[PDB]
Amino acid sequence: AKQSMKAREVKRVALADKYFAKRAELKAIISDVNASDEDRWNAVLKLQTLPRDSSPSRQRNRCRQTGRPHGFLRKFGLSRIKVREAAMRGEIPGLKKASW
Amino acid sequence: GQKVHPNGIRLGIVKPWNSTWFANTKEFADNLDSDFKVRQYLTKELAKASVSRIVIERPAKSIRVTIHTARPGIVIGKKGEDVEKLRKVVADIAGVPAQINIAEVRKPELDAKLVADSITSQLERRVMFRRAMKRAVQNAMRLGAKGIKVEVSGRLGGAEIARTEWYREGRVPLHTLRADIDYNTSEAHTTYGVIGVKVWIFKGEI
Amino acid sequence: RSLKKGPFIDLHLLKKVEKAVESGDKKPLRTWSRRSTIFPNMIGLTIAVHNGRQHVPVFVTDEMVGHKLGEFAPTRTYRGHAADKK
Amino acid sequence: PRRRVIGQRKILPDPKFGSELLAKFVNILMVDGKKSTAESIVYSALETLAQRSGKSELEAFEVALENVRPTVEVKSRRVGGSTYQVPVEVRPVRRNALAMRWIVEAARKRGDKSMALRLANELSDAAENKGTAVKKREDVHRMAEANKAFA
Amino acid sequence: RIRIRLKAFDHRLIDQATAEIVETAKRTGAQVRGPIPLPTRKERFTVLISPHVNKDARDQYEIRTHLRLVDIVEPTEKTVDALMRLDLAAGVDVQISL
Amino acid sequence: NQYYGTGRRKSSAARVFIKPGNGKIVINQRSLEQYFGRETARMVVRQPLELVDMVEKLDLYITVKGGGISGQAGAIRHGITRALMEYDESLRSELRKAGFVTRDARQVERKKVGLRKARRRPQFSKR
Amino acid sequence: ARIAGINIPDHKHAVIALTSIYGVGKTRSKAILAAAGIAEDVKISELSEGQIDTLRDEVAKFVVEGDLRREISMSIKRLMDLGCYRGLRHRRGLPVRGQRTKTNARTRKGPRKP
RNA sequence: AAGAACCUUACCUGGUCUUGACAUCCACGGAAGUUUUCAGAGAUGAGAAUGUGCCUUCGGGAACCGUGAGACAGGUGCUGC
RNA sequence: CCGGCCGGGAACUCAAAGGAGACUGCCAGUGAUAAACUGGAGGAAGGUGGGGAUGACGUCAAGUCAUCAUGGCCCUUACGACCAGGGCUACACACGUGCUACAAUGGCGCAUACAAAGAGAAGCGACCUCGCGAGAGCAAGCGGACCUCAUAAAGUGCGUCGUAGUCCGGAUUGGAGUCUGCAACUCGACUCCAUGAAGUCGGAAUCGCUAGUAAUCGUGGAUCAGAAUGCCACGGUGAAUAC
Ligand SMILES: [Mg+2]
Ligand SMILES: [Mg+2]
Ligand SMILES: [Mg+2]
Ligand SMILES: [Mg+2]
Repeated sequence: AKQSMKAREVKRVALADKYFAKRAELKAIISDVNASDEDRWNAVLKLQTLPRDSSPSRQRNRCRQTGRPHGFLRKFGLSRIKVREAAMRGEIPGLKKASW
Repeated sequence: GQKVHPNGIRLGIVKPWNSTWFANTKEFADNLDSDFKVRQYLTKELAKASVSRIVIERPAKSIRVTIHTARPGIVIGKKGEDVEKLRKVVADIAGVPAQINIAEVRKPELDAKLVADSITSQLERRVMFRRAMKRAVQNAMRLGAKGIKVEVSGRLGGAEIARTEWYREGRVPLHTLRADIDYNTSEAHTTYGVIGVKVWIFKGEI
Repeated sequence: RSLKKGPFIDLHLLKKVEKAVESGDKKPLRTWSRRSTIFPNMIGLTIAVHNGRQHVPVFVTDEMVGHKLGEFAPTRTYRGHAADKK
Repeated sequence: PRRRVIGQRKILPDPKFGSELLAKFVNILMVDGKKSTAESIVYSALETLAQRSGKSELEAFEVALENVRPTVEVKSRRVGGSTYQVPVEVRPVRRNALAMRWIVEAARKRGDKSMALRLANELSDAAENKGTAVKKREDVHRMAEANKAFA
Repeated sequence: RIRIRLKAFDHRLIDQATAEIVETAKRTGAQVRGPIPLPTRKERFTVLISPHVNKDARDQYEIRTHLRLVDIVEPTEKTVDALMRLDLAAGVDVQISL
Repeated sequence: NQYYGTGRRKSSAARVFIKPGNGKIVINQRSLEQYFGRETARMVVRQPLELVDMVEKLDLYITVKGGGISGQAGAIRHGITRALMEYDESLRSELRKAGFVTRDARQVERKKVGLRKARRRPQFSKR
Repeated sequence: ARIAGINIPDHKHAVIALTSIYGVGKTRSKAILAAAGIAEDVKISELSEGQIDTLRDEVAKFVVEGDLRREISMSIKRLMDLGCYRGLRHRRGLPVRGQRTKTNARTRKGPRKP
């Protein structure tokens, strides 16, 4: 599904985890109730200084096969149809045709 | 365009999974896509080598990959140097440390994948599909496969409209879950566009 | 109604408006940020906000501060509608 | 049912007494799958009409609904292009059930302060043959009788 | 004292696993507290069967992860030595806990 | 010096102990009348024992879990009827003549796909 | 009874009484009546004139009715004139909070004349 | 569509790029990496410090980055008749 | 410290493995004497016990080239690529599928019961403290039959409201906030206060359901930073009728 844009996505995951999760405290510590010093405001300003793609929220969490946005399952990582496909051909352990 | 995948419905009973290993929420996805990439690498690289199916398993952060193939000589190669090189690559993809087993299918003219890839080779070399699939069926009946259904769809020899043919011999009881039936399908990329071919073989009742 | 702590402006707009104030009013500003918030010092400025097709000049008055830039640059065009009586 | 005949169901007896037809009456009351509130309505209504009828409790209820309990009912068969109605003799099992259904509807249509009060007073006047329930029975009865010829 | 808690997908496989570990503790100087079935977790999935519309057609999937608890009481040194490296039976995940 | 039975109905499982001696009945350390005994289906729980002599002869210490009011009630019911193990063959015919021995399996039906409540569908329109 | 702008219904309990004045709902009327000590179940007819004389100043403490209606009008007027988006919609008779204008939201749009 | 604020996004306006964001091949160099300045809506563009790391053919390597040449790459573009 | 809390016990719930058990097996009647049918007993279950998966050959040139794969065909200093803003959320209207109602078998207030299933480590997040509340601070426990989400709601008792556009209804708007997120203007959810519209059971027409079903009550999950009145799933109460 347009490897242009799933290339965009591998880029944005790279950048995103290269900045936040570590330097994310710029909000995570400063922006909480504590010292109410102006320096904190300076901090949020430093939070717009950064590239927008840095934030994780921007991940659309695509398929790891076709890069398909919708129908994704984060337990497996594949869109619903390749879940079905691999499921029936036997590539995913434990999955069974369900009747309870 | 309705019938369920005959492996999938049957997989609980007589068909073990092609992947046997355990994982939790964390690593399930990553070793599953790594699984994908190792499988595509092998089946693409060995496409000529006639591999029947690939069953992989991951005991204790090590991966053991059993290759089921008709022509083991070429995948092992002279003095087994090639199996070593393959093992290096799949160590790279699957994560360290790779292992590999070569298992030989004693009668390749039975199992669905090998008959399928055969007649998709005949079919991509523009033999008449008719006696491609005839040749397949009579071949599987010679060994005494208790049943077979070979079906071919697609353009069929440049005919502008698609059409479907199939030949059923002996028992092929799809609704008997217990019944052991091998199934696969392989596409042929032909000058007129893809033409797919499915094969059901019925090896035994229990 | 949003942002419990800290009114929000994007730094490039607060700096452009800072050095715009200290230099005296001259020309409208070309900002694309609908996302920012009017501040007390911004009043009297004719700064043009992006409506998606072009920039519309809006003259900032102190009566509008707590609001944001966007809603004073209406994006969707409506017109009379089809209706245009029988 | 194209053919198969089914055995009906033993319905659990009312808690206070042993009358199954009363518990059935409860079932025709309840909406919203609520047995306990509508069953409370059954009781409250029954005892608040009891002493005023002068009979003790249940036999006032049978002597009550007996008057709204139809005898012949009219359905439509063998249409001649004008779709005429035929009278037929109603089952003994359907006559009291149909009765109870009619009375419950009667209570709901006109309205009053509470259903127990409403049910009770309308039933009390059903024992007299004032009620719209008994009137409903008679109009049904007239319609059956006016078309007896067809059988 | 120490409890190895083992979980798998197919129980067919898990049986002889817990069995050969319980008896490999038996012949290593027993005093084992026995296997317990505990509950098995059902992961459940409904995926839409077609590549494009007809939402009404869905497909069900289970993942039944079966677990067992063994909880051996007295850890003789040879027992704890025999319960490591002999855990075998590929496809199950056995968790040592002390 | 004790006798037992189980019984269960709709997701609620019962356990019932009957013994000779007094005639009092208790559910979860609390009296029957103040457990569920103030809500309709008053009769259902004591009626199997009413089918024969009730008097002061038999004590019931019973406990249950799961289900709602009536589910529990029936659970207990089936509980006694299979807890009358003493004289069971002699009271067996009476019980089956009047029922109670049947479990009455009859539990909720699964919601299916595309239909909202197990049998109901989303008002089909024809065009 | 006759406190604030109006308040003159009958057969009503105390909070239900005070909800008739514009700008006092159930909870803040309950605040009033818990503030001036009046019991809840008492209809205003049978309460003595003393604690209603307290009721008048107690409800006077909160801004109600007259000035409310005006301040509302002048807020809808402040947007309406200002040029704010929600003003624009107040002005055009559509919804403001962002509701669907496709199909519903004809409570403000009014029942169709065509 | 199992979940359009940005993303998603495939559409529109405007600012930009042309072997290209994405893959292999060649030539010519640099380690990668890290921090920081200005201009700008941001893309980007001009910079400045820092780092210089694992074979030993040492003329060569591994990975990543950078410029040019084409062979190509790319298209959620049309046709489910 | 009256909570299985601690010794203690493996009996029973419960869990999940392996088995038993129901097939016209037995009795009688009917039936071509056959297949089978009817009724009985035993039995937890009776003739397909209930439910699900499983969809023959083919039809609609049905759907999908926008998951993917693919032949042709077209664009190649642009139909390719990156970015900000806008837009998919517009609105005089018409339809479809739902939620909430129009009330007293009810609303509102206090008290009081009784579930199943499921999720969880960039997570669930208790106790305690602050705030009316959405929530905030602190921090334990838990890859979980242990810890958390988690007070089930209808129900039951008592008190009130008294047929009124009402103490029904909660749409609309104003003010003040909170949470997520670089960012809630276009265009989030939730809270508090105020405001309290249409609606008195619905025309022609039309739909689902044969029992734990309909109806009604809540609970969980996927997707997901946030964003369910949708979808999938679980249990509670629980009918009428089939001549
Ligand atoms: Mg592509
Ligand atoms: Mg997202
Ligand atoms: Mg299907
Ligand atoms: Mg639907």
